[PDB]
Amino acid sequence: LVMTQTPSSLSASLGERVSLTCRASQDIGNNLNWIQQKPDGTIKRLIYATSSLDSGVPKRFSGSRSGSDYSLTISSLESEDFADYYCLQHDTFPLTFGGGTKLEIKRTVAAPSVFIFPPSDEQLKSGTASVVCLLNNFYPREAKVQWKVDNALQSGNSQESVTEQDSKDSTYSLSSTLTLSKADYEKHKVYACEVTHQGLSSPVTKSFNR
Amino acid sequence: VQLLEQSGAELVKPGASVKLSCTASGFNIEDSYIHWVKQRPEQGLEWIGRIDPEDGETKYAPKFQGKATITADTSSNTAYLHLRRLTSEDTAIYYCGRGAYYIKEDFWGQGTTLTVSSASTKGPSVFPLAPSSKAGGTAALGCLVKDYFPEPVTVSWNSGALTSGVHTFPAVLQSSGLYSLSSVVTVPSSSLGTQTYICNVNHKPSNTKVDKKVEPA
Amino acid sequence: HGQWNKPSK
Repeated sequence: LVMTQTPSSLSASLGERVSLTCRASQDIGNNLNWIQQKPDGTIKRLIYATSSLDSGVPKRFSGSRSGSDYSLTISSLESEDFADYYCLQHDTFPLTFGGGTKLEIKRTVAAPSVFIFPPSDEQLKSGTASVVCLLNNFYPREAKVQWKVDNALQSGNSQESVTEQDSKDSTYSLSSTLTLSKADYEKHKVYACEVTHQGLSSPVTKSFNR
Repeated sequence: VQLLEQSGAELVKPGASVKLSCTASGFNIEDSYIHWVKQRPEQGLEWIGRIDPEDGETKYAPKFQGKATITADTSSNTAYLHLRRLTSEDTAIYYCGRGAYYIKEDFWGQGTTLTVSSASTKGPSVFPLAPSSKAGGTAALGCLVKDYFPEPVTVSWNSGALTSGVHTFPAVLQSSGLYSLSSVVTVPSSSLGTQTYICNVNHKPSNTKVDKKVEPA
Repeated sequence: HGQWNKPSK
């Protein structure tokens, strides 16, 4: 028995209506639930027994069969709906989940707020220095953060991390951490972070001098 | 008042065995079917098996039947998932879901992250990310949670009182093969000199808890 | 009729 969930990925605007389908390979009847996994990992079943909504789950969530195709539908998409959805069949053993659907939210372009953090003294004494550059609340995901020590372009000495879409404003946040030895950090003076995003007319540069 | 609380995240050596737990609270565990679901990093959910604590009768998925052994203790009101001969393919988060009589009363547990490695646990070093920022009355601050292993780490602020604007980034893997992440948060600069901002890091695998105060200058 | 839930109890 193979539940074929489609689509794998889906990017939709707010207010829009989406439907996720799961093709039951051997007929499972009315035994098919729909669960939702929020970015933080938490799991909550939305639909049970094919169409019956669980307690508290909003009116915009519906379930319905149509042959060997079971589907979950959201009448109007909201920011808080950003999550991963899986269809579960509990008719025959082993119980099966669909491959899941990653639901992303189309949003309007938003420029990032940029912040720069110098290394803490508590870490300097440890022998290393981590300079952090924060790009808060922007959209779309793409961004080009560049590090410049004394106007010297950096490379191979920094790594980035990006959060998933925010449950409220559907934006992204990204940190670029430039790591150095207490040595190097003490040699130079000009520390600059240079952000380049779709939502900026000119690349922004936030900096601090040691 | 009724919920399923799972054991803490932990690291285990290969070839070994572990015994995950799931304690029911606010109801007798035998009044339901207890399922166990596995999820490998960046992967989909998988059903492992289910138990009827009433008599301990268990049903399993084919692939897990030679490794998993689910059990329960009516008195302790707990259901356990026991994995033998652990390997890298067993690193994943395990969830316990309730299968109550009144179908409307079903809910899941937070999950239990299990990392199977040859290495050892290492708590993190928490350095503060001082404010000193300017953006229209809004100032960013945070905590750099460096060099720890394995996953995961959980960062909260002011013991849970600060939530608005909190952005905890996903852990990045380093050259040392150790993880590192940072948690930030924006607050109005006007409240910098009066409110006390503390981040609370927690690394279950190594039983460490750190509370670092982030100060303005 | 399910398989996820407990029929008895």
